[PDB]
Amino acid sequence: KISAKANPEADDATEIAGNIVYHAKYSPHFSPLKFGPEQALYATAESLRDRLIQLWNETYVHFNKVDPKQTYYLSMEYLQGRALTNAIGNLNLQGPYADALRTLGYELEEIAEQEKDAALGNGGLGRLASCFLDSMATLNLPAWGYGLRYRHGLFKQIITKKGQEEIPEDWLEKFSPWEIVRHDVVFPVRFFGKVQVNPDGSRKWVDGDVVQALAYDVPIPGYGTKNTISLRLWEAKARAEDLDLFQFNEGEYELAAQLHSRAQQICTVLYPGDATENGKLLRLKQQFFLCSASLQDIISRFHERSTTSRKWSEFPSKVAVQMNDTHPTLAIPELMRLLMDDNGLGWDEAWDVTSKTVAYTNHTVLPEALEKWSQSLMWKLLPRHMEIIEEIDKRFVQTIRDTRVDLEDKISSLSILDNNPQKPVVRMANLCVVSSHTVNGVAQLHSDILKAELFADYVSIWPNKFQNKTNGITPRRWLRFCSPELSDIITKWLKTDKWITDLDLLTGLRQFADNEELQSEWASAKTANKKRLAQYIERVTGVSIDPTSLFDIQVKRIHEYKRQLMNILGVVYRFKKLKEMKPEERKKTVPRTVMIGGKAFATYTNAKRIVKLVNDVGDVVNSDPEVNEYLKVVFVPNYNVTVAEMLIPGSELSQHISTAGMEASGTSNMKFALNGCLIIGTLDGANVEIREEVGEENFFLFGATADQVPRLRKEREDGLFKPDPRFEEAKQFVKSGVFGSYDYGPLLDSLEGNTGFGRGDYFLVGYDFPSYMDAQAKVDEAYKDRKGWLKMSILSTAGSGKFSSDRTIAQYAKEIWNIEACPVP
Amino acid sequence: KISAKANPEADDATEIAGNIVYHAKYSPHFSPLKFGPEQALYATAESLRDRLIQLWNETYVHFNKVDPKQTYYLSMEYLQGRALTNAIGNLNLQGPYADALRTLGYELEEIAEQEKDAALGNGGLGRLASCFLDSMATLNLPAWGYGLRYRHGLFKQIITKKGQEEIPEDWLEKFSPWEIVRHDVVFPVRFFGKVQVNPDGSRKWVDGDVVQALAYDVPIPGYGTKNTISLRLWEAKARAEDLDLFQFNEGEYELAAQLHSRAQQICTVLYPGDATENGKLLRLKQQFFLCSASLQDIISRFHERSTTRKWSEFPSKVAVQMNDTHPTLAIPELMRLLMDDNGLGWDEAWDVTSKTVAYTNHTVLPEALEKWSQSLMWKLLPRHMEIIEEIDKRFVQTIRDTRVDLEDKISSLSILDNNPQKPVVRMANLCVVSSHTVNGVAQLHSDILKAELFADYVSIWPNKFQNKTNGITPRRWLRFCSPELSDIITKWLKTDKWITDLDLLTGLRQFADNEELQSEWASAKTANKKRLAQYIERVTGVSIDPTSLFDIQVKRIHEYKRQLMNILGVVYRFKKLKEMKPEERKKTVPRTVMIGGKAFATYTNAKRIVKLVNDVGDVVNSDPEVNEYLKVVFVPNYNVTVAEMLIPGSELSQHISTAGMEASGTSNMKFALNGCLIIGTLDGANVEIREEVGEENFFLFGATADQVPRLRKEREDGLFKPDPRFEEAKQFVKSGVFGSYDYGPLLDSLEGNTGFGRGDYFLVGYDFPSYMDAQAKVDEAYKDRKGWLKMSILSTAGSGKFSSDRTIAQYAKEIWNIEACPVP
Ligand SMILES: *Cc1c(COP(=O)(O)O)cnc(C)c1O
Ligand SMILES: *Cc1c(COP(=O)(O)O)cnc(C)c1O
Repeated sequence: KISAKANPEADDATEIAGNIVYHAKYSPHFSPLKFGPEQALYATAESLRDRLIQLWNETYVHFNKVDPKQTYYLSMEYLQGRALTNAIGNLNLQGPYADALRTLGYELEEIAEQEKDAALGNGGLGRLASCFLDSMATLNLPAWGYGLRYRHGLFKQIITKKGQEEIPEDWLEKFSPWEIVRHDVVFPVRFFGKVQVNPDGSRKWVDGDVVQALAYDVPIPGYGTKNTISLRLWEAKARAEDLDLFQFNEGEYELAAQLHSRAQQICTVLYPGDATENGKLLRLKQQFFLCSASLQDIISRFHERSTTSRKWSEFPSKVAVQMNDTHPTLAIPELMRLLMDDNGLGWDEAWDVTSKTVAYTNHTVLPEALEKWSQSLMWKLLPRHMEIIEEIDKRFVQTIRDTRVDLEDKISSLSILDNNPQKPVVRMANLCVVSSHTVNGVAQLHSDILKAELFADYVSIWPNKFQNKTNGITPRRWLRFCSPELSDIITKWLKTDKWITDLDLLTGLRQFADNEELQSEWASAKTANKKRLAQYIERVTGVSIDPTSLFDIQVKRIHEYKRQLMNILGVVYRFKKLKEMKPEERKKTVPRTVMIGGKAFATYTNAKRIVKLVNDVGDVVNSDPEVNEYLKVVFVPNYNVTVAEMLIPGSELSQHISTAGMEASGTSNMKFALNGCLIIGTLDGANVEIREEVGEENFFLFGATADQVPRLRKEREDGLFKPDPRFEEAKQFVKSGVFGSYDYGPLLDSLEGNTGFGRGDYFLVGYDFPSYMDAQAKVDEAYKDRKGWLKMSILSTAGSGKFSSDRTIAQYAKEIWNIEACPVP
Repeated sequence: KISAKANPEADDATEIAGNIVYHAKYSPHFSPLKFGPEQALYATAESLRDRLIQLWNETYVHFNKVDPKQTYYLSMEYLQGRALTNAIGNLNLQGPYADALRTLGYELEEIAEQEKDAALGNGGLGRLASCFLDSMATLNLPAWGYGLRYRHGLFKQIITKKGQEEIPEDWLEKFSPWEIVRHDVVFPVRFFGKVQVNPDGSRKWVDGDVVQALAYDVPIPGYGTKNTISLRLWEAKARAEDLDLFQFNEGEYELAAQLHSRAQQICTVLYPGDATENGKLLRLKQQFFLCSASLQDIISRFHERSTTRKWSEFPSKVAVQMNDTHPTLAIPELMRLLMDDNGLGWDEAWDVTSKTVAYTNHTVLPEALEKWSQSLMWKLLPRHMEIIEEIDKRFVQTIRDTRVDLEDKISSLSILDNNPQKPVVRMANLCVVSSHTVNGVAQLHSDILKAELFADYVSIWPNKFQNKTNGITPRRWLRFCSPELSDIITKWLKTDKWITDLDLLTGLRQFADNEELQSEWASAKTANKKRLAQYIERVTGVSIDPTSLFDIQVKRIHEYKRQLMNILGVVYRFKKLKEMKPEERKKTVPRTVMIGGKAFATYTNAKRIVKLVNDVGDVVNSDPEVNEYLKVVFVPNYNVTVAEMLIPGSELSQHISTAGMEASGTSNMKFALNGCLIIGTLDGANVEIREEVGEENFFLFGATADQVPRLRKEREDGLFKPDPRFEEAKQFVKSGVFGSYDYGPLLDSLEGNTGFGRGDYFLVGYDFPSYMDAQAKVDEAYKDRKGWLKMSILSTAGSGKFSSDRTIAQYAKEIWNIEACPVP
């Protein structure tokens, strides 16, 4: 009944419904007869894209005219998630789009579930970049992100009898309705080759392989603003002419298409396995490709904004480049190359530009994690860059000899090049610190450790280089849009919706935390979210969960330091206790549904064993009629932004239980706190700040602290460790065969012995187990006291304002980038 | 200045311009600032696509409701060309689109030149399929074409100083604005594997590789009708899940992506080189992929039209036409789908298959008919080999039961050739045995099929063999490529109804001596020649004189096509001009010779011939003594667009293949339709063209087909007496006048009396004197302007028979038994 009527500016239900039908008919991607939920998704996304194109174009023109200083964020990951709800929400068209879809015979949630997550990232590094983009838009800042257009993500996780299996993501196998290809925005990127030296001393990288970098824009709308910025993604392509017809017609198909193959490899997956030389080279190719394409584009834009060609001295006053971790380190020597070789600048001029343009964000505690590459591999793949890095290092060392002779003895550790006789490498973090005008960590304690310990000598050389910028999360995706009913309650009680862009207003809830009407609304909202989560879990796992039970969630990368193993051993203990109780005693317990999710790196044997263990435990627990009214255990598969958007709103307790000292941050922790989920956790990462903000009384702390961990490991080494019998009992119960034929002995050996690699319980699972189980008992007692629990939940949201990514990005803008709002009129 | 305003039904200049600006903004594929001619092309194409989607949808719905018998044309090639002018033309929106683009600051010609030809074919076989689609639409017939969505065509031809170089086509490297992907229309296609025998006795093809066939529609609009049919093209794809992450993460990238690689190979190029086993297998994969995907889709559509269906209805509702033997596997594939997937018994399945499928043959030489190793067929398509063996077993039994007189010919009539050295499957035999109808493509060709090639099959099935003379669409090939000439025709016939009733062109005959018509005719040709001269200068750098006789030869470069004869005649003409006193040169007819065509990359002498033409041109065109009287240009990258530029400006075209070697000749028909006279042998479509236009309006020369064997024997026996002009031309090439390239090796092909690659098998020497004498007749005729213009008018006037509308009407009535289904 609704006829096709194009209206790219559609802003009421009738206009929008017409525009959707228009796209279904005139932007077809399927046979015309059926308009199923899939077709409806694409046509709805296309209708929204019309609004986004108008705004993206206006923002591009405005920034071009104003010629502001502009930030470019380089990241190897973006966890964009699904775009639909966010687009609708930022445009403030929820009502009109819901009504439009209803007139076409669909509920918006049916359609939203058809959208595949954009598989452009893996973990928190990527989700940080994605929150930052939302905040850049909303704060009206002239800032873009650049990334790679990965076709297959990291992997889609499936759970079989074997445990985790890894399959390629398929988000682009039909098409993405959000992106906009820019066929005119193509830049050449070279690999391998050699350096031509001209008679005048100029140098030019030549030969090797050349791939084409093709731009795709993903519009990022801001909340309550026209400003719509870009995540510009690069696809690596060979040219049609790079196919060798002679070889193809000789039947040598692989040889014929070898450049196409090498191009496709770049954007196949995130973090391609690098145990082999081929894989190391591919990782470096991906990093270089991102850096080179992006910087070429940035330079082109700098010039196109000229009104006269413009002075290079203006460049660092008009461009900021932020490196998210060390992955984009090659931006340093690449910008040098582009300035000196392609644009003729002398070294000193080029260095002044580069050093004032680039800043570095570090995310880590362990020096062992910081990227290093073989000098031989770098010479092979990127010879001109190795020449430039050698000169950076030569000049840096000379600075020490000229100005800081007291540090002469530390040249070997401070240099970018490690000339170890066996394994010479380039220390990428050293290159970043030496070259960047600013270095920042991602939480106060993390940033303090970077200054005091990891990079102390560099701090001595450059006393103002190092900063802190505490991470944050966007309260659009992570509260307003994922939990709209709770959001409406917040708005009602605060008497304003301005908290959506001024998150510290949430503190206005504190005065009402004992208000029984608010507690009742809060409980009702959580209940509706729990019911939705239970529906989701049943659909994706087949397990029916009881929404009156305590929902206890641990979702993050599977790793020994994250201690999913501790959680599951506690579950095994709780199960064994329940089995041993008489029914009268079981009725005294707090019923609980334990949900654990996350991905294991495919070659990480114990992480895969842990996924297998969680599933095997669940299979037994969930099917035992004697305890399954009190305990169920589910492994939630394929954790990604969409899964997070389902879990977080329905969560009551979340676990952030990593060995103390091993986490720099913890943005998921923030998301949970913001949504009224209480935390059981170690004094570690973002838990420190969350506990400070929400109050110690509204958090369940346990475990060794960071400063104790070395003593405790030494006590274990010295034979002084006294394991709690409940821990031994849990381990032995896993080893008893109760969970089936799989032998968990090898996994649990990691907890045995007193010393040795892969042994001796390095992550203190045994040591922390008793205080962990005691904190879980406190959780149970707290959960029985409903009024008390709801007060804690309200106070958790109420104290969450500091964690806004708007606060984070405003700080980067003022203190690092020196950019300011540029609102599109 | 002009505001974006969507209107998918735009039919006036203002509405159209708004819609173009709307697509430029809201269907972007580039940065938004610049609206250059490329961006304008895509936005204009998208505007037209809106009109085409409406009509394609209406046609699909109407055919679904009516449930007519529907034809499906299977072809390994389609030469679609550029779509823009044809779309505008068939929608009758020329004025409104021209005006709309002008308001946006462009002439339609600037935009039309930005469009890349759809590189979906190579030669006449493919252009025939494409003309047929246009006629199917225009005649309101329920008929589709299926094909492969080739990414890189055959090759784009580049001319360097070294001669031809071959590079992949790039028409899809950005995107094609015409096509419509159908992500729901995906069928699995298997390769390799084995035949499972089920407990009940049924059989199932299992294991091996499975690729996904994804459909894209290319709407084909009809002239003066809403009817808009499809060219449905298949892309071979692997699934994301077919990438092996373990291998990829181990750095074994080729292994990890091997299924993706094998899928991509299917649609990389036309006619992938097959000197190796790999290449033979890839050719068979392509053919099977086309057949299997298309048949699965056809069967799906047959069922979807059910209102409540019986398999007995299938041959009453489906016709499948095989364009050459490339789609031969449609026969055993339909059998497999019917018997295995749908449970039919052999006899029922065979009745359906044999009544559904018909075969069009295009070949003179039996050596050209496709044969495949039995071993390769078993390896790639084991279930199909089981089926082919049973077809053959039953056929041979029919001979033994009903035609005992042919028992001694079973070895040559069987589909399987069990020659102990090289056992093969004879695909043409499988096609003739299985198809209810077989046709050739010209009367003489069809007569030869019946009398010689397939005489015994004709004896077995006296009504199976037919003729359907080829044709060309007078939309693309007259109305749209030559609008000014078309307006003259309309004026003089007092109607434009000839555009769909081409025999009305005979009404020009009465005016062929008319001084006013001759004047308008000459003016139109002159304007086309000036446009061609502009084009030639742009693409070759050579300035040509539009007052000279434009002499064109464009087709595949091959020894049997005799470009070598043409260029030797040019060399001779050049030498004579150089030797003449200026007073004698002023008595000659100035001529510009244009030669174009592609050489298969491994075909050494064909590449040498391209090199020769360019080398001769380099010398002739820069010689100030003679270049006012003769130039010779190699026109690069011959394709539909090049034909659209050359044909309208042509005055003489050469169709000079050794007699007996051409079945047809559709380009010949295009030239005749545009008033271009032919110098040619009595061969292929020249025979019919000469009949229709009159012998006095055609320049015939050369041996006839029946003489060729005698002439080759005379050469073998040492009795050949070469004309001194031929020897003089050859020696001049060998003299080094055309530079450092040694043409000795090429010309050795013309030397000796016997042996493969020697002895002038294609009779270049023998036919040279009559060819040169015919060229002298051309010159004398060209000096008599009134006489020439009369011939030109009579050529167009007699061209009606060559309409593809006539051809397709005949297939529809005599083979397919389908009829008009006009969309209201
Ligand atoms: C927020 C989020 C993260 C954050 O990572 P952690 O470091 O685990 O706190 C990771 N993945 C997803 C899908 C997220 O939404
Ligand atoms: C018409 C046409 C042909 C026809 O081929 P013949 O050479 O006459 O067999 C081939 N190529 C193109 C581009 C055509 O337009």
